[PDB]
Amino acid sequence: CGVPAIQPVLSIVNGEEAVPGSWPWQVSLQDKTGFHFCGGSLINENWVVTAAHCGVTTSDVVVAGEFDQGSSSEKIQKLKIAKVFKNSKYNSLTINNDITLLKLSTAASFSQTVSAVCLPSASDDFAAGTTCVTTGWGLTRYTNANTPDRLQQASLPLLSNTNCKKYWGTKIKDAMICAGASGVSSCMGDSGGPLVCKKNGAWTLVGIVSWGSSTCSTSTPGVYARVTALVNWVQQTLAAN
Amino acid sequence: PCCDQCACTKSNPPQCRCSDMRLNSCHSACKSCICALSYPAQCFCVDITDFCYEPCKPSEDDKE
Repeated sequence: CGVPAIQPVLSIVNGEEAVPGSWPWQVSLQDKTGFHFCGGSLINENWVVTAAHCGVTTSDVVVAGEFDQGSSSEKIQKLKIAKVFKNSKYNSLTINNDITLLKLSTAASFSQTVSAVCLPSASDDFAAGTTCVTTGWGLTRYTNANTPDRLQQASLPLLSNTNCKKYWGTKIKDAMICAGASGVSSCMGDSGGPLVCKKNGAWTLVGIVSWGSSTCSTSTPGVYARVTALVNWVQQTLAAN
Repeated sequence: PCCDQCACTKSNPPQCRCSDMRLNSCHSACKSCICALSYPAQCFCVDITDFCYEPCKPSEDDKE
């Protein structure tokens, strides 16, 4: 896991386009009308992790292997969702434990553009200040009426919760990790996608895009579901299913 | 500006946030607005004003 066949090159608001296919676990969650409303990450051939607040149902579709949502030349896999596992301890008023698992009705075919991000162990430590990356098809500018066709990426630093509470205070829970406030911001349509840090050569899912500035201000951090605090539930869900 | 649904912490003045969720953005009066970055965004006011605001849904208890 976590080693893209097409290597990402790093030089969402004030991000940049991804090298096409360089983030092969990134999936697009699209409704009946083909409308992208959220992102997600492949954790293996049959399971996607995403945000609980995205509200995914079996009427929605997991689209894998996309780069340009306005191009019709990419071999994309349009995968039905067999079951939705929204974390029962997701508190919608607090946006805490903001995670949902999607069990695919049929398996994704892994390829150079479709593969899995690594999951961390509940005890890995991702130090405040590590440079990590987040990706998505969310807005590139807060007032935009449509989302970019091409997958975007941004490098950004993690924040200790304590420093993050200076921005957001008691809204910050332990099942949250903060990142950014450094000239970039995730934005509408990025929810559900990955925040990844590169552990021992492999990219490892450290956060799930969760919430932030109503205006995607680049001077206040984004908040992510802290994968470290929820990966045991993830592994036990898969074990039982 | 209104709020159907506040909740308050152990002070008096009780620190009452409004819990109401609005799609896309918060009403004009809110001074700090967060959103779950789905599309459409799911947006909340984290302000501390009140004491709870005006209810939004009309009153319905005068005719009889």
